[PDB]
Amino acid sequence: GVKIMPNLPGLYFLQAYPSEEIWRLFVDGRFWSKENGWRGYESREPGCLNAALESLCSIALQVEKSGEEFELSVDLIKRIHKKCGKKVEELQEKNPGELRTDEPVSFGIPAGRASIKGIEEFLSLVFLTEGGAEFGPGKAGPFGPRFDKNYFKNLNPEQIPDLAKQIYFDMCKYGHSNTNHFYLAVMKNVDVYLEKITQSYNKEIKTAETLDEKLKIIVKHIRMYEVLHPFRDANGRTFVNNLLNIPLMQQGLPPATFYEPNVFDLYSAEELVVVVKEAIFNTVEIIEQSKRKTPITLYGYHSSLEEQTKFRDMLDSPSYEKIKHMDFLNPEKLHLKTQKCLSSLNEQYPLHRGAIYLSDPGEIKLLLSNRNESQINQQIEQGAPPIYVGKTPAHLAVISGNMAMLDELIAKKADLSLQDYDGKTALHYAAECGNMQIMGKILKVVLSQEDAIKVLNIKDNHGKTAFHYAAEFGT
Ligand SMILES: Nc1ccn([C@@H]2O[C@H](COP(=O)(O)O)[C@@H](O)[C@H]2O)c(=O)n1
Repeated sequence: GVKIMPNLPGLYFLQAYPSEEIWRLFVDGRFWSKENGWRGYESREPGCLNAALESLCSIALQVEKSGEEFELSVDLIKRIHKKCGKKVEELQEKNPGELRTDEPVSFGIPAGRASIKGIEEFLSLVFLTEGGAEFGPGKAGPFGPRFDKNYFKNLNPEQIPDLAKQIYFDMCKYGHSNTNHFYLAVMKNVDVYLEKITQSYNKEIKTAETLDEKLKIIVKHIRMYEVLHPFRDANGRTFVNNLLNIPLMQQGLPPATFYEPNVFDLYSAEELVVVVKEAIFNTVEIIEQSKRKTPITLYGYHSSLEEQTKFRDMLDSPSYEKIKHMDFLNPEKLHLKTQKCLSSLNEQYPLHRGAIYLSDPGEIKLLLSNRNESQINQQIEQGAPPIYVGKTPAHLAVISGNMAMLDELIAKKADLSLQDYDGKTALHYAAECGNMQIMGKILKVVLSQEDAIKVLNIKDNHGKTAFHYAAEFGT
């Protein structure tokens, strides 16, 4: 009959998220290993982490307090952006909370942040074609990019599927992690396009029956919002680190912990659902490990006590302290829902996931038990979450520093000479990460093979050998 129906039931997970680890929902997982977790990110824009946390937290409390049913608005979007640059020096001179009129905003996209299906959808966005957006190969310059070609100029819609395949091939040819292709955003009707996207989300979310259907609508609109670059800066933080998390928590889902949230431009809506599910899974893993008092080692990062104390002294968010102390009900329904949501994650590439998340030698032996050669040496293809693309389970075992997985992969006679889309082998990675035991274990194998010299001399896309990297360990 009469009940308390929380606006964002998923706040249970934001309260459950360990305080000392909260920075993980803003600091891309890709940085952790080499930038001492949150340190690199913070130094780049001092106070941006506290402003990002406070933005999400205050705006969530505002929606939770409301008597009205949650709906997206141009006003909520402006409020998020305003808060995301509150004390940030690098955002104060870029009008926080105000939309662009004619200003130019541009960036480059590497093949590693793109997909064929994603480029197809990107070229299909009518607002981009009519709003005068520019995209194509070129050169970065002092006053924006110099386009050699602009695909939006005289664009044939029938050509878009073949153009996408060609664009990806060109981006690939240049280099997986290198930038050749640039995007110059729309310089008119940004206010009008922002309103159309909002009206479209509110319309479509009403006719999405299942969580999976709802997730596709959410990501399709977050993507359109990111692609239409409405603000001078902070669009990633505004749309993906903040905005995205509200409809997620509205559905009783945990917020997202991304490895790489910079895929909201040239990835497809369907591909992004998988990306977001991986990010929700990361949040659940962080929560579960901290609950088990298990030290978190995800994405190659072992936090020191010095790093941990530095973050708590730094942390300043009255809204987060409020969420932390909220009254929290049987979470069984919420757990079943998120487990049902993440059950799909399993099926696709289990060995690559095992190299990232697994650490029990017994669980690893069992996972690798009965896997054929083609499975143990499988390189994931374009369209999957960025971390997998062109990589073998061995590549990810080395990068993650997963000794138990690497040991089992060696026992399974995995091809350690395979190159990823960056021309790097497991040995190039062992050098870069400076792990002597991993490199020693790889070399013992390489030297037992006949093509040892050829293997050791493998050059990556920078024409560097694994040993060029080893010799450079420590800048
Ligand atoms: N201080 C910051 C702020 C943003 N970033 C990068 O920018 C992304 C978000 O882009 P915005 O600047 O559009 O918010 C982050 O996911 C991260 O890759 C960073 O590396 N350090």
